[PDB]
Amino acid sequence: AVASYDYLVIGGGSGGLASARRAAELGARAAVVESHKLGGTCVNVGCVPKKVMWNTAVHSEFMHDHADYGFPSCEGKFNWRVIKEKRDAYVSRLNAIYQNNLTKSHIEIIRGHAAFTSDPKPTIEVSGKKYTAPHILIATGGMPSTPHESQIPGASLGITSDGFFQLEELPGRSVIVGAGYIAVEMAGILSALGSKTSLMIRHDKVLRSFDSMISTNCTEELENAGVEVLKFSQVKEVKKTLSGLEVSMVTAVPGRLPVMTMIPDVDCLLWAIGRVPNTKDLSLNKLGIQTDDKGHIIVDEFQNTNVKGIYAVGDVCGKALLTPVAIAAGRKLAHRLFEYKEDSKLDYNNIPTVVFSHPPIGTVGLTEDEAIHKYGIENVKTYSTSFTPMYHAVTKRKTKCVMKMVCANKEEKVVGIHMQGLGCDEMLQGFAVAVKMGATKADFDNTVAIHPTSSEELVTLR
Amino acid sequence: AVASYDYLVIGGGSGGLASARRAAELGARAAVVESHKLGGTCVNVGCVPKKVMWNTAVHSEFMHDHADYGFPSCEGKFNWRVIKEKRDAYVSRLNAIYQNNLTKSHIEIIRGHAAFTSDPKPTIEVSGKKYTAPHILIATGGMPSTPHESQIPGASLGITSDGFFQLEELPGRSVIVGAGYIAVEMAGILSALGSKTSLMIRHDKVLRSFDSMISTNCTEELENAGVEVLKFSQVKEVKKTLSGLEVSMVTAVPGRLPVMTMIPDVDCLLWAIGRVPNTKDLSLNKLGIQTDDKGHIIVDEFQNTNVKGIYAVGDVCGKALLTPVAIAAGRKLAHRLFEYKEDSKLDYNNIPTVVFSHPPIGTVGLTEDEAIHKYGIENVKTYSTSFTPMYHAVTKRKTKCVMKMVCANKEEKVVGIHMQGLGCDEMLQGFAVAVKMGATKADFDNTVAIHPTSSEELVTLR
Ligand SMILES: Cc1cc2nc3c(=O)[nH]c(=O)nc-3n(C[C@H](O)[C@H](O)[C@H](O)COP(=O)(O)OP(=O)(O)OC[C@H]3O[C@@H](n4cnc5c(N)ncnc54)[C@H](O)[C@@H]3O)c2cc1C
Ligand SMILES: Cc1cc2nc3c(=O)[nH]c(=O)nc-3n(C[C@H](O)[C@H](O)[C@H](O)COP(=O)(O)OP(=O)(O)OC[C@H]3O[C@@H](n4cnc5c(N)ncnc54)[C@H](O)[C@@H]3O)c2cc1C
Repeated sequence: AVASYDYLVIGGGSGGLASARRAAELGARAAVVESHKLGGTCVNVGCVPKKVMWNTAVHSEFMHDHADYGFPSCEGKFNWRVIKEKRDAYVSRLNAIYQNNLTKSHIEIIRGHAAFTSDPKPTIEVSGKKYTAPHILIATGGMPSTPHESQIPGASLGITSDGFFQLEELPGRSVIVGAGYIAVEMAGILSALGSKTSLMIRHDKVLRSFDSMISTNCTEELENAGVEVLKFSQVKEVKKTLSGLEVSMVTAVPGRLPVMTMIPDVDCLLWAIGRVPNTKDLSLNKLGIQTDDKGHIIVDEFQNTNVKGIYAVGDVCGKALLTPVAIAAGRKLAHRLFEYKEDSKLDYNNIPTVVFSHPPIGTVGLTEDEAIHKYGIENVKTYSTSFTPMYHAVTKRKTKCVMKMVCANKEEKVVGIHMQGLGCDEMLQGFAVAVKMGATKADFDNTVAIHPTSSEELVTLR
Repeated sequence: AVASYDYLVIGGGSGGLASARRAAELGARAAVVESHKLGGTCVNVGCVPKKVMWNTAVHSEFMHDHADYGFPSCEGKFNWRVIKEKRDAYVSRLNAIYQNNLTKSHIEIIRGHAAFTSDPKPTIEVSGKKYTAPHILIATGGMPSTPHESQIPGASLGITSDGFFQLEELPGRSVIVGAGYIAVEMAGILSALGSKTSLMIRHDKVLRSFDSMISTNCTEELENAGVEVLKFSQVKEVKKTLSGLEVSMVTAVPGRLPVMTMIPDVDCLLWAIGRVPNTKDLSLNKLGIQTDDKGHIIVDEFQNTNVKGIYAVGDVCGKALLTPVAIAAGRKLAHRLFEYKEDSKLDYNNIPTVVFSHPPIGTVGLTEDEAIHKYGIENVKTYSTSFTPMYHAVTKRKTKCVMKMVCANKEEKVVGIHMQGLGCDEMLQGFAVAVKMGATKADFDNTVAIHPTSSEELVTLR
């Protein structure tokens, strides 16, 4: 037998939950399939527990300042287990909330692993039972990438961000491999909490896809905080030693000769080199659903797959791997399908990003280089500043704030904002609304400053 | 003899410095008169040292959380003198910078107290020497209000915010009188740093000119933090006692009878009841320059006084008593006068405000009640939320975040944003740019969220 629904959602993570909830508001008869824990990567091994750990790291960094601010010196060893237990409890509270959200919406929860069948009419099977709908959303997310043994023997001795959230103790010595935001965030947390930490990157700077100013500044701030940034460096092999691991590294700096270095006594080797979509076991071939060579589901601007009645959103499609993106694309899809809003879709331009470095980074819109390519060098003007936030007026430890505004054409439309500094995590959202509305430099000029803040600097550039 | 300039600025504070600097860029032959310290109230006894003290208070509040975040308990007595010395040094560094800014701009600094003369041609005298210009800006600011002895005998035994910045030790027991932002900020700082603190207010809540949600929430947060809010209470008399002061208070709660209470053993009684403009000794009458009954200089929308060639900006005019307002009005005036931009003026609508409470408050635009009066009840819709920031997921101490969006007309133009919560100090600026541009609820709807932040809540209201 086959049970029929209006909407079947494969994956109860960010995008799948949001899409199902909105569809149900519109009257859809919906079900969500989930093999593991509701909330997906973000709630269980992603955004949420990362932010708890970031808050813990931030707290610790600020307490280096406690004597400078007039208090007796707060000399203590962090106890990883204290926070791990509390973090885990918060994730459990959230799992229970998301289950209840589906129940309140009368969305059926199908527990298990879905795969498509060969029925010409798109149908899935879960635990030997079949389900069909005229609309099936694939929202299965991804997973961390790990090197192949054939390429890096011993790579399996490292962990990923998934394993980071299983750690029960602070590693004494950590080596994080990668240069993107996950690598940066993990390295910064581990180092702030007291691990002797290295960050191994293929080139000279982290975050090379971000604006050059952010890439530069973030690299400098990492080093100033005590993270050893191992530049032009790659892992060749990993071996188990009596103490932890030995990492064999090759370093090849331009203008120098290549050199092999052993890194001994590593407790935590964390691969943060990419994400792979969760599609291998879906039986996509049974319906001819199109993927790229990496396994991402191919979609159009409306989240359609190449197969009528089948859609995909979120990390499984490989574009803008963020929770709010999955959510927004999933909601827009629900209005298209169940409110018949044929133009309902997510605009993937001007999505804002925060990176929870120390201090945090915020960005929205085009890098200076992207703007130059799009508009022409003669038609781009940038404004920027660098300062030490007044928080540090009384401290011996310092962090900087850098800000860049990228403007296009005669009217100086603000096409990008890029910053790193205290408060930038909470500062960005409102500026992203302005950018999405097409604000010009004059619109920023026209807004009275709030003093004393860091944020006022973005409305007083000249 | 009389020396002639294009522009004479009386007062080297926020507005006067900014206006003189901009005028000099345009070629004006300018001079600034300053009787005390460059930077005025903000730098010396206002925004800047207040923010240092707020950062000190904030630090302390967060350290109540140190054990909850996995560290050994940071049990220490604050040392007021440590931070006072550092605060003072920062103010001195800023005094030196503002002096140098005038020197680099070739703006003459005239040290002393200016007053107008009776010369039909507007002229000032400073230390027996006369100066004239076709354009004279009055930017003399204000000072704290104190009660008259005839009304409150012993009032002179209290201090004001000026005296707060002279304190060399933490008062054991503090009573702050007032209900506006200065009173709120002082009470919150003193209490966070360990003073046994009361805040005495005439009605039931603080910040009654702010949106009702902020007034309510701010009052509750003060009480939850240990500030004793003495409602419907006024000082009748103050007397010196062997220990500190005794404050005689009358309390008259609606529905109850009036009662007299003595508050003994008060170390610091701080009057934060208002500001008075600094005009008494200017000899305004010699030129017939118009003032209100409180001594504020009357101006039009272009900062003109009633006398040709004489202008006023900033706190001396009694409207929107903020540093960025003085600065912006002063710059706009310089472009009007010296760039001949006849429409150059400051729009006093949609000026954003932060109050450095615990947690901070941000507001821009109309309160819900203001919007209802302007647009009609049928044409206003509000959206709001309340939550506990995830920072507190792991702590026993709690603070809330409240947010309100006030929308007008069919298009739901965003005419007000009001919030209190962690991060709100740095969150507001960008939203103020959006409001100034006429953002609608759809424009907020259209902006992808940044997760996990508090700020995302303002773009996900429903
Ligand atoms: C370490 C880390 C930090 C991050 N930090 C942030 C951040 O701060 N902000 C941000 O916006 N994003 C962040 N992200 C990214 C964010 O987690 C993802 O973009 C988001 O979770 C993607 O949502 P999704 O719905 O595509 O997939 P997911 O949330 O991954 O959900 C997919 C779900 O599908 C289920 N599933 C898979 N296959 C099947 C199947 N066949 N049958 C049944 N169920 C199945 C899975 O168990 C899972 O629950 C972070 C990610 C990581 C790893
Ligand atoms: C405790 C406190 C906290 C504050 N916090 C903030 C905040 O966080 N943010 C914010 O935006 N605003 C804040 N303010 C308000 C801000 O300080 C004022 O709005 C701002 O300083 C007004 O600038 P102004 O140019 O009008 O006057 P002022 O900056 O006061 O400058 C006037 C100057 O004129 C000089 N002077 C006066 N008469 C004469 C004369 N006849 N001859 C020569 N010189 C003379 C004075 O010595 C002074 O230097 C705060 C104020 C206080 C008191």
